[PDB]
Amino acid sequence: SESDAVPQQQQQENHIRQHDLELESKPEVLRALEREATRPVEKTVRHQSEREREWLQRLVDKHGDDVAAMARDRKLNPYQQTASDIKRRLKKAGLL
Amino acid sequence: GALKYLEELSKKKQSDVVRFLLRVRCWEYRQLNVIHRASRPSRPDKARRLGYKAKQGYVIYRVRVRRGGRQLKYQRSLRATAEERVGRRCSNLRVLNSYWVNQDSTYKYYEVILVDPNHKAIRRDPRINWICNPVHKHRECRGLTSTGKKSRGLNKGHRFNKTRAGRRKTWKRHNTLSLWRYR
Amino acid sequence: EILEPFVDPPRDRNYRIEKDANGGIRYVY
Amino acid sequence: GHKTTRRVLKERPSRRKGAQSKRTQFVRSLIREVAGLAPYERRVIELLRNGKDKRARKFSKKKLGTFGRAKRKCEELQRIIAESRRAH
Amino acid sequence: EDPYPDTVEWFTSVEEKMPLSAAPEPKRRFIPSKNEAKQIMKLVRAIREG
Amino acid sequence: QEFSELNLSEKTTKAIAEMGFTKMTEIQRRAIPPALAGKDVLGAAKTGSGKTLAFLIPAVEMLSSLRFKPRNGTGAIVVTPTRELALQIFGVARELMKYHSQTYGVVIGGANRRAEAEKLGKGVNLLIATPGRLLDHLQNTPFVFKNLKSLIIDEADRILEIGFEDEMRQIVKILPKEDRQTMLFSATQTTKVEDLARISLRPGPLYINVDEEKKYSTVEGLEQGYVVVEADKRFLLLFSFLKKMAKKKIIVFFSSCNSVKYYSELLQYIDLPVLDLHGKQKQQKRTNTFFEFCNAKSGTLICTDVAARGLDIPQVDWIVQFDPPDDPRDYIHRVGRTARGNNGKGRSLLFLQPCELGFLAHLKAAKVPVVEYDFPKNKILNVQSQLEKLISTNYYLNQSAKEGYRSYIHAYASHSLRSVFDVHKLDLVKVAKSFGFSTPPRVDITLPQGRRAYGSQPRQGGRYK
Amino acid sequence: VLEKTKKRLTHFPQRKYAVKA
Amino acid sequence: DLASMLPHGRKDAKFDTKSRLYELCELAELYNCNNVLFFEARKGKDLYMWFSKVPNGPTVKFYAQNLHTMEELHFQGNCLKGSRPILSFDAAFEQEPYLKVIKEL
RNA sequence: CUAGUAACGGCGAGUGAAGCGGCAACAGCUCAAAUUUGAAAGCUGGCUUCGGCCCGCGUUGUAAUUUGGAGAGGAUGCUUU
Repeated sequence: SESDAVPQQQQQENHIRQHDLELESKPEVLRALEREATRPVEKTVRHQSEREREWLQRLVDKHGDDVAAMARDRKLNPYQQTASDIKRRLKKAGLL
Repeated sequence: GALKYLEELSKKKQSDVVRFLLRVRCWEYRQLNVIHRASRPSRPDKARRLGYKAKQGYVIYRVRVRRGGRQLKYQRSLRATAEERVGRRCSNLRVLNSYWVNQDSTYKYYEVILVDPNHKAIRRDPRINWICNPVHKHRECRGLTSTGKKSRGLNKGHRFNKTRAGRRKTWKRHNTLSLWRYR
Repeated sequence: EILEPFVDPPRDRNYRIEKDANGGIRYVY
Repeated sequence: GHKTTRRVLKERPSRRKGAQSKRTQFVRSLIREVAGLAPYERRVIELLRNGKDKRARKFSKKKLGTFGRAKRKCEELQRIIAESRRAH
Repeated sequence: EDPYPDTVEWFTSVEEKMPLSAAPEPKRRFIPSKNEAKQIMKLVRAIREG
Repeated sequence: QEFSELNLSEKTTKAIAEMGFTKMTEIQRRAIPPALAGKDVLGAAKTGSGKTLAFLIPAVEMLSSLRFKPRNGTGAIVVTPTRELALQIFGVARELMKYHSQTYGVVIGGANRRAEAEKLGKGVNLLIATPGRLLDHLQNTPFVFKNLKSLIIDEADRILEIGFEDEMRQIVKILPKEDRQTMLFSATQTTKVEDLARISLRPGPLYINVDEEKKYSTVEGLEQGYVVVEADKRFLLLFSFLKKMAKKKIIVFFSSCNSVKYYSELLQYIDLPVLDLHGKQKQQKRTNTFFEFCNAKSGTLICTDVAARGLDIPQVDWIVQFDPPDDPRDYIHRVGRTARGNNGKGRSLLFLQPCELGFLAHLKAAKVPVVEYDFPKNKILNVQSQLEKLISTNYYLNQSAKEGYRSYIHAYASHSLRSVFDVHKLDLVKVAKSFGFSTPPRVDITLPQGRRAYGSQPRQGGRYK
Repeated sequence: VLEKTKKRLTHFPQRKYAVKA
Repeated sequence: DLASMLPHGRKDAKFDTKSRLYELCELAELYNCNNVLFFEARKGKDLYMWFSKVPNGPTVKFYAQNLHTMEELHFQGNCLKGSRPILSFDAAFEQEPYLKVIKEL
């Protein structure tokens, strides 16, 4: 039952995926196409550059794991990168 | 943002500054030839909004056309006659657009933008190299310029029924007898 | 001459105002 | 007609074509000082200063061609007189 | 009449105390140049490759 | 009772626990269960007694039970007289709704009109509004409000005091009256408040008073200090004040949360440790920071007026009012008691500019003693050049400077005393100099019938949308 | 091609898909 | 034809339908006229005639149909341009109160 | 197909469309108006040992971003080469 008369709640199952879609007695060609679509894919992960690793290393070496201090630093953070963004780059790098 | 100031200045053509400048330049153009080359556009705001760039391959030409009539009325504008005479003068270039610069009691003055289709700067650059294609040879002769599109009535709506998709094309389609195989 | 202590002090027509047939604000020029 | 439930749509940015830009109004007012006045605008300016406001609107219709254009043109030129006596 | 009247400065006599644009400034006006670092790294690849 | 003892949803119950609130006060205990049951309730509670949480809990439970979405409409609407109370309600609703999928938002005067219209079009399910901006959005901005299930009026007596009696009458007319629960609060009941309660409520409501009648009043010996300082040297006098009046207890009241958060982060680069208290921080951090300041022997606390008027202020040496107060009557009677109270000798000081000399005449008409302070101009730590260099170099403090400067004029513009604190009198260049700007940022300062058209008559009929 | 066109084709190219009967 | 009838009449050009109807009063004040005869057309086919005293007086809106102008060669009659006519009214004009207002206009 | 319909012609000889609908085929985009201003980042030549050397065009504006059922800028967290 709907307290609010909206037709969209009948059909329901602000950000969505953009580059793909999340999905859930028959001919052989269709079965072969189903296996090719659901075959597991190599990840091809993206690494960071060498100069990016030294910039993150010098940042941890002076400030430990206090991301708020590295955001306020200027010599070691010439672009005013936000503490939330630096913490994301640290987690990708391996050092917290 | 100097070009927004220039756009508003060209709105007031009868003001003291613009009428003084248009007076002393009308005399200067009459001392020169009927068709001659301008090093720079005299109205840089207007040329830039019509598609001019300071690149090698873009040229500006100035032209006079005698105003008046032939009581018969010519179906193309004086801007169209200005474009065709410049294109005949510069046969290797392509006419992109043209704009009004000055007006006398005997002559109307226009400045034409031309693009060289064989210059390497034009050919390597997209968003201009459509003019290098051979379908754009002499656009001013066939009415493909801005003044040509106005004269041929190529506008949407119920007020341009006879002139959308060509006047002679629409007349011909309405005057052929279509006979099918099973009548 | 601030009357109440911490509040604000209190604060050419070309027509005449008359009454219309439905009892509205008729303007006479 | 048919009973279909209505919904409200997003405000169209093309419907905002009615210009409210503060920068463009700045540029128009600054250019008006620089450029000056047309010959017919001087006639309207003189007639408004002398008090012949009726003659000004008749003359400006005959130069522009519409009551809406004549009304606006006398209104911009009226505010030029107001701001000129304030600067002077 | 006065055929060449002087200009009455009705608009420019009042000095504007604020910028016209209320748009924010980007980070790039406050930080070192991103274009500069890209041209430098292009040169680093060339010296490294010889 | 306790919030866990009250039967609520798992997301709201765990959100209150994250705030650290366990006990339940007077206005929360006997206004929330009648609101959840459905009955409409009006109350008379002092602000800062927890009544903000009293109308938010039934609002969130209604939205969550009916499973609201951004395509549905506005849900709950909260009406609030001034800007700085609306950001506190938005601040506490952000913490209360962090585990739900519904949307919350604020529409206030002096902000971006086009950005608010875009927020309203996308769909905000809990709207906190100033009456002036709400009327303009309901008349002009296209957004869904047909699914309105609750209307809350906050500080009703302050709304009629500002002069929004006409707008609140038009707000009730536009909003759907059927099957919605209305819940209005006002500390003092007048005839206009009863008139507002009559046109907004549906027959007979339940009426609550928690307010105390016995209030301590002023005498002719309650000294209030003032200092006259130019607009370009207001912060420099404050910074010179705090850096030598350290190893003492100092509280400074501000006008906006952005003004608090800018000066809190500014004072970390010019080397002056100051505790802060604003609405962008979490509620657990806010009460912890006040607990540290209450138990401290010396330090500096920075907060707003409307955060301070709900909190219990300890014995301190100085109370500083850097910006104009929201309620000047409640300012003098309360912080006069707060400085002069207890065995400690506390002194209350208010910053004045030369254009606000009308407050002294208001001060003398009320017959409350004044104390002027001399302020020698030699003893000034001229850190203007260091502050100006650092603002133009650091981007985050540049943003905090514009947001504080923008919120300072807007709170100045919404002030009740038009005559004393006039916005068209103070030099905008000098105010931005104190904030750390060479040139003032662009702020709009604004955000009887005569000579009708000839022969025009009033409108008789037509369908206008 | 323009580099604004190249960015759009890099991140949103024409995909391979089928529709069941 | 009707303007040639009226020596005290001044002809006026196309009026903007996007304007307001009381701007006719500001218009007639400009030409110093206390009567407005407004020809309003709809859809390029229909005609509506308005009669009004300009500052404050009454205003009547008619729908005009069955138009036959002077240039039609079946009339055989002619008169002086600007002569003072004899106005022939009907007895119904003096009985109905709304027809009494129309008669004075 | 609409349709010899509307509409216009001494409302003669006559002239004469379009919207909707059913199909064929479908695909969307590029500029000017904004300062990269913490770095004309853009391009024509012609000398080359083919990697990079100079001569210039151009700030009266060449690259990147944006093109009004949009967009920018910050923040934010996933997702793409």
